[PDB]
Amino acid sequence: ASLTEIEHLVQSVCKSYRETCQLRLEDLLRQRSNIFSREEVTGYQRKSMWEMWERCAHHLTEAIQYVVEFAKRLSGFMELCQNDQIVLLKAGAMEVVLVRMCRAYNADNRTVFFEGKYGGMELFRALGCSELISSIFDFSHSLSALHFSEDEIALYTALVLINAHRPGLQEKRKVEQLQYNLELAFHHHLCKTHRQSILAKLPPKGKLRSLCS
Ligand SMILES: CC(=O)N1CCN(C(=O)N2CC[C@](c3ccc(C(OCc4c(F)cccc4C#N)(C(F)(F)F)C(F)(F)F)cc3)(S(=O)(=O)c3ccc(F)cc3)C2)CC1
Repeated sequence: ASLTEIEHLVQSVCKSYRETCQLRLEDLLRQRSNIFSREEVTGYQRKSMWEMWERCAHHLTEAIQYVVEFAKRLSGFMELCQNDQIVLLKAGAMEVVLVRMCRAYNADNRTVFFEGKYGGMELFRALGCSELISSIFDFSHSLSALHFSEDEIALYTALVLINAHRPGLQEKRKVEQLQYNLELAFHHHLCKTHRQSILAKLPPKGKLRSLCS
């Protein structure tokens, strides 16, 4: 890939992300000061685990629709066979949503944007998944403490999705060429913005895979 083709791949991935980012960053950042009161937190804690599961599963389904649209707008992804497109989305959609979450996470007070306001992990107590919730918050904190930008989320999530190691891929080598190109685009963008120093602080390769499995 040429240095011009890579700059075009960066722009192409960031364009797809911009069209499918679901929530405006500026609205998430403005709402940081709008925090749930103790009464509102208690209201969530009193809900049944079934009600919390219905709300969260609904928000998760909606977030996954935007990730599918992000994938459909990557010309590289659309050149893959139907089997591989399904395999990559089924294995990676949830991991992409997990990376996207860091933009809605406030590392100053350990809160996340949820249904209109920011709240801590105790908001999700009725689910009875405190170890899972803790892990999600820790993963978000590790990216949020790096001030992970919109273009870094765009390039990183494209890499999360285009993974040649996913079981069931019919054209592994085609996926790998697209993955290698996306890694070059990611590193190139980090150099132009003097952000290469985040590479050594980024979560290890399969941390998302183990968290989501
Ligand atoms: C584009 C953007 O700016 N976004 C920020 C706002 N959005 C967002 O945070 N989410 C969309 C749906 C949000 C969501 C929904 C459900 C889940 C749950 O775990 C899914 C899961 C596993 F089952 C296993 C391993 C990892 C994960 C993950 N991720 C599920 F079981 F209910 F499905 C849960 F157990 F954690 F609840 C996880 C996040 S959410 O806002 O409701 C929310 C819920 C919990 C939480 F700790 C934080 C938030 C995650 C959407 C993305």
